[PDB]
Amino acid sequence: SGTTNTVAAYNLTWKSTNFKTILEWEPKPVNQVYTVQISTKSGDWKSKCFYTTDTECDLTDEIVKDVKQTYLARVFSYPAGNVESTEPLYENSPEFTPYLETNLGQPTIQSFEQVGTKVNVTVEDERTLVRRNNTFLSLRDVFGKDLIYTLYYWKSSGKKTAKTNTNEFLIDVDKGENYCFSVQAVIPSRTVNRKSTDSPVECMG
Amino acid sequence: SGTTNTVAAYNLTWKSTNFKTILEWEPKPVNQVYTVQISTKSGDWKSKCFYTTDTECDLTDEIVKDVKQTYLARVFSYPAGNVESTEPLYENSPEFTPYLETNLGQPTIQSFEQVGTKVNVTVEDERTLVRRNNTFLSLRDVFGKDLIYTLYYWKSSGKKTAKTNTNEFLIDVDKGENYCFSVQAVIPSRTVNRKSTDSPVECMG
Repeated sequence: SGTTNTVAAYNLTWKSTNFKTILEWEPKPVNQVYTVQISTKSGDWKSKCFYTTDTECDLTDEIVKDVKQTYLARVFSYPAGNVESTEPLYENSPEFTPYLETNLGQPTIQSFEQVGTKVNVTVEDERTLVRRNNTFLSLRDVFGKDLIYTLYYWKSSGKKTAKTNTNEFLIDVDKGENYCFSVQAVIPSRTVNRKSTDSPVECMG
Repeated sequence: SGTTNTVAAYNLTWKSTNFKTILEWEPKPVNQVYTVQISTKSGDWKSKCFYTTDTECDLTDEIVKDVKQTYLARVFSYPAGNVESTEPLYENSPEFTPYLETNLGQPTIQSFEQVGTKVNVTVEDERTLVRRNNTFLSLRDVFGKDLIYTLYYWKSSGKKTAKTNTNEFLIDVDKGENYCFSVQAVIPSRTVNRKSTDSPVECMG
């Protein structure tokens, strides 16, 4: 029931970080190919990956068209090769809302600049593939005030912390002390996937 | 006009010998796949080779269904991979009538048996994939009286010849002479592709 040649795809999973988005599924095809389509939750379907043997499909170009929209992908299975193919099989993916679901990638400290008794720590603002006219938006451009970074700092018991909705921190440091720093990205308004991992440590020295 | 991704197939050619039939075409696909269909001249189309990168398709199983029927094949081109595919392209093949067009394969002398002053030369009757109930028909079963073999014989100026609509020849031979033989297949009623090549030579010795 449902052919002799084809097997319906399963375990449809969205892999997404900083809006770069890939749909993955099973199984590695045996005498079949797949065609993946995308649509907004109740919109029309659009084919993106045609008759392929891969088990993943980069859907970044479509999902960035409106990051606050909810998308659905569907994977069809088609017989491949010299066969007697006996309404092809397909499976729909879980819903995906890029703005609320894409994972925050690990941050990077761009630099620190000690100015007298103060230290300015700047966080790298990463480019993304989300477009606005003829430019790509940075991560901070996309989230705006929704994105907050936490700076963890200490000299060598416990770490002090500071927060910001921009890409820099200006802190007061103890004289004659080399401080180490790490930053973490957080979107407090999310309910799931709220934080990134901590950035690699960078120290004054 | 006609997409940005796909190229229509061309140089569609039928390769056929003893009813084993393959359609070949150009070009080696660049970001595309092909689906080949077959039909009787004015009948309905049936897909046989699905979304493939090969540039040939074995159509023997369909054409043997009725060898005196005339068939047409059609090759479609479909975009392949992660692409923006901008009524897919296709090209029809020349007409093909298996019974009148399939090439006669090179014959083989199965054996010779000298019986006193006579020599019986037997020609191999090759199996084919043409079916009749639950058996496959031999080449002689398919053509019947339409198929005639020519025997060329000589000892070591000129060759004598004999003909038959069966698979054996019974000839008179000169005493104290080693004869060499070769056979050729011919369907005199055809207008084109009437003869096979000559079989390898076999000699008395």
